[PDB]
Amino acid sequence: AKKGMINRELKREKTVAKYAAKRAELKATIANVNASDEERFEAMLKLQALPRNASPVRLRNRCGLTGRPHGYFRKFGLSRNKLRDTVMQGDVPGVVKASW
Amino acid sequence: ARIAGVNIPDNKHAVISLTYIFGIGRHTAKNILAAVGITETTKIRELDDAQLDAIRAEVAKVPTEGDLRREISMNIKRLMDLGCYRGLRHRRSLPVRGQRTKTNARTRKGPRKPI
Amino acid sequence: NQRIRIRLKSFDHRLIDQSAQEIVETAKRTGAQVCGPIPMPTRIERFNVLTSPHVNKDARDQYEIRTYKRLIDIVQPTDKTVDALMKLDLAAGVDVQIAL
Amino acid sequence: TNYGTGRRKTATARVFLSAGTGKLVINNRTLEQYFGRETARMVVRQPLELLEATEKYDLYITVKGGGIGGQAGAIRHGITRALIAADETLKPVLRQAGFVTRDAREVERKKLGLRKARKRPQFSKR
Amino acid sequence: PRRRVVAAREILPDPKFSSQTIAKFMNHVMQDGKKSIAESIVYGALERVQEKNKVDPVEFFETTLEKVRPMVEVVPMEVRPSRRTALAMRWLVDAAAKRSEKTMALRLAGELLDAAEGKGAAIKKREDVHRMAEAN
Amino acid sequence: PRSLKKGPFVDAHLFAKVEAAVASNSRKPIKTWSRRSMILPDFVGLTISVHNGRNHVPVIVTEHMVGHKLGEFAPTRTYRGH
RNA sequence: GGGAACUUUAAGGAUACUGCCAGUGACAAACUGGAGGAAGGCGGGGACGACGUCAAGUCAUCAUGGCCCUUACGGCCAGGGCUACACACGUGCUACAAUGGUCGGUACAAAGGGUUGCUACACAGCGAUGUGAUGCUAAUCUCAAAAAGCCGAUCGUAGUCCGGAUUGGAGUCUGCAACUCGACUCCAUGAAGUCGGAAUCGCUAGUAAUCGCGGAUCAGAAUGCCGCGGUGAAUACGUUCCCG
Ligand SMILES: [Mg+2]
Repeated sequence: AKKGMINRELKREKTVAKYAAKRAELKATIANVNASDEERFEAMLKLQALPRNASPVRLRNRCGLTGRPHGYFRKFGLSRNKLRDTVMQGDVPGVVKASW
Repeated sequence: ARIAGVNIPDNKHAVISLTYIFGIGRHTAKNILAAVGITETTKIRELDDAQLDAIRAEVAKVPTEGDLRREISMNIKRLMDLGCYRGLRHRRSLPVRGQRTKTNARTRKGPRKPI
Repeated sequence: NQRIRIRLKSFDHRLIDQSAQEIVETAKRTGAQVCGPIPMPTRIERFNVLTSPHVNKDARDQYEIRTYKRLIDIVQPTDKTVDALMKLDLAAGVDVQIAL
Repeated sequence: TNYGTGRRKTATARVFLSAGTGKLVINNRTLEQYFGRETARMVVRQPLELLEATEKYDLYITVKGGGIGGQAGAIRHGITRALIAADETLKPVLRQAGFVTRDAREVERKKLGLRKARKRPQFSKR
Repeated sequence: PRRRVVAAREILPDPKFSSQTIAKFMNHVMQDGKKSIAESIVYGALERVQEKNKVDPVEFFETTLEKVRPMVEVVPMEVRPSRRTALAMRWLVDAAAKRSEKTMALRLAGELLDAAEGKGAAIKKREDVHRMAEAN
Repeated sequence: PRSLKKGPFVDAHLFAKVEAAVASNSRKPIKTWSRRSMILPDFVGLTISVHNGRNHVPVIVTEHMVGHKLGEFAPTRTYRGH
C-alpha cells in the first residue's frame, strides 16, 4: 500500500471516533416515536449534515503490516501473504495445516 | 364465451380460461370468481347466462385489453419524449434496468446482426 | 448448597487435559466430590489462503484452528478447597472460568 | 430383553428385542406410519422373515440421523445383532444372508480445485 | 484397466420377488438416482400384467426377455451372454416411453404384453437387427 | 427506491440556492454537482446546470420532471455507433 | 423426582499380520479357491512432491541493485468511469416438460454462524418487512422451513396449467446518498426454446447423476469459490489405431 492511503485510513478512523456519540444520539432520536415530527426531521437533517468521513461505511480493512485492501481475514487482521508467512513459522498460536 | 371481447377457451376450468384475456392473471381470475361465487374448477361450458354476465360485469372493473395497451403505450412515449435516461434507452432498444450489453442483450437487441 | 463449576478453554487438548487433571487432583487432595471432567464438542474454524502472490487459484493452503472445552464440577466443597483453587498456578494457553 | 445397535450412513438404531406376538414400534409409530416407502418396510422385516420368527418376538426401536434408506439399514443391523445376542446359534445364517457385516461406505469429501469429490471442470485446449 | 480384470458389479435381488433380473431392469429404468419412482413403475406394470392375465410375473418377464433377446448387433459382433439381456431391457424401456398410455407403468405393461404376443416395436427392432445381421 | 417514511432526499446547499432563487426573481441558472437530489415542485420553471463528469449541462425543469433525480437528465457517456 | 443402562460427546488403548485350510509355482517371486472376523490381501480419503526443465509468473503484497519525477510522475477534494456495445471466444445457471407442473396433507440429516449479533412469542401487512417483547457470550437460546420423498385431486401432449427472459405500475431494507449503478417483495406482461452441425469434456462406487443446507469476503450486494449431508446407477471384451 501507499503511505498516503494508509494515512487516509488513519484520518477516517479518527473522524469516525470523533463523531461516534452524536451519530448514535441522532439515530436514536430518528428512531424515537414519542418525539415529534419536526424534532425527527431536524434529527434527519443534522444526521445528513455531518462530514462524510464520520460514516463507518467508508472504512476499508487493510492488512496491518502492508496495508493490502484485498484478502483481509478479520480474525487475524492480516492479508493472505503475511498470514501464510507468519503461520508457517509458528508465530500464530493454535494454527496447523488441515487435513480430513 | 366472449368476455372482454375475447373468445376465452370453453373446455378449461374458469380460473385458467380467464387468463386468456389480456391483463388478467391467476390472482385476478381467482378473485373475480371468488367475488361472483363460482368454483375455480367449474368449466366455462357449464356457466349459465347470469353467471357469465356477472363475470363480465366484474371483469369490466379491471382494465383488460385496449385501455391497458393504450396506457402502456402512452407511458412509454412520455418517457421517450421527456428526454430522461430511460427514454433514451427505450429509443435505442437497449436494456432499461442496468443489465450488461457487452454480452447477453438478445431479448432487446434481436437476432445478432453481422458486422 | 454451593457447587463450584469450572470451565476450561484452550487451543491445545493435551494442555487442557493436564490442567483439568491438576484441578481434579487438588480437589480430591483437599477432599471433595467432583463431577467430570466432561468433554464438550470442539470448535473447528478453517481457512483457505492463496500461496502464489499473483495468480494461481488452485494453488492454495488449507489451515484450521480448534477450540477445546472441559466442564468440571466440585460438589460439596470444603472451606480449604476454595482457597486451594486460587492458590493453584496459572498455565499459559488455558483459560479457566470458575463460577460459584 | 436383548439389545442391539445398528449403524448405516450417519443413522444409528437402538433395538430392544423380547418374546412376544409380533409387535413392532419405531419412534412411537407403526412401520406403515414411519415409512411410506414399501421397500423400506421390506428391508426392516428381512431378518425375522429369514428366521420365520415374525410373530415370535416384539420389537421396540429408536432411530436417529440419516435418511430413509440408511435408517432402514441401521434398523436391520440392530435387529440382527439383537437376534445374535439372544441366540448365538443363529449368527451363521445371518452372516450367510449378509446382515452381520456393517456397511462402511460414507460420503467422500469435496476437494480443492474440483467441482465435487471427483467431478472436474470442463477442460479446453484453447 | 490394461493391468487387471474388474469384477462385475454385483447387485442384490429385489425385495419383493427376489429376482436379479427384476433388480437390473429397475436400475435400467431409474433416472437421476430416484429408485422409488422406478419401483412404483416396475411393480405397477407387473401388477397390471398379472391383473390382465393370471401368470407368475417373474417367469412371464423371463419369457418376454427371452423373446426380445438379440442374437447379434451390426458388422455383426459376437456378444457375451450378459449384453443381450441388457439390450433387450433398453429396447423395452424405449418402446414403452414412446407409446402413449397415460402413466409410464401402464405403457410399460403394454409393451411387455405386445412383446409377449409377438407384435411390437421392440420385437420389430429385434427382427430388423436380425435381418441386417444375417446378411453379413 | 428510497423508503417513503424517510421522505425524499435533497442536498442542503442546493435547497438553499433554490430557496433564494424562488424567493427573489433571479434568472441566473443554478450551477450544481448534486445529481442525486430529487426534483421538487418548487424547482419548476428554474434552470439548473448539472455536472456530467466533464461539463455542466443546462436543464429546464418542467412539471413532468418532478420526482426524478437531477442526474437522469445529464448522460455521462458518449456513444455514436461502431 | 430420578437412573449412568443405551445413543452421543472426546481423550487413551487393542485390533489385520498372508493370521489359518486346500491346490500349485524352480523346491524363486508368488498366484488361485475357502472358514472365523466389522473388515482379507495397498481397507477408503487427505497432507507430504527427489535431481531437474521452461532466462515460465509476480518490481501492483513485500524487500531489493540501477535509472527516472521531485511547483510534480509527490499530496488533498467534488463529480464521472472501471457496468460503454455493429461483434467473436472461454467458464457457468435456468429450461425445452407427464420418471413433469400446480394444489392440499404428512416424514427423515449432517456441518457451520450468532452480542456495533442471532432472535422464541404477540400484533399489523398479500408480501419484502415494521412495532412490542423473550432467551442466549451458546451440547442450555437461536439462524431453522431441510429438499428430493409418501398419500390424494387436477392438468391430457398443447409453445400448454411447460419455460420465465423482457417491459409498465406500486413498494421494503442497507446506507449521508441506490440517476449513471444495489438487493428483495406484490400486480400486470409472458420472449427464445420441441434435446441442439462439424467437433469436443468429465467420470471406474457411496463414484457419476440428482436434491437441498452452511461459511470467508462483507453496511448492503453469489448462478463464483470453500464445505456439508439425502437419494443413488451403468459399462469395461481389449491395447492394433488417437494423446502424454
Ligand atoms: Mg520472461
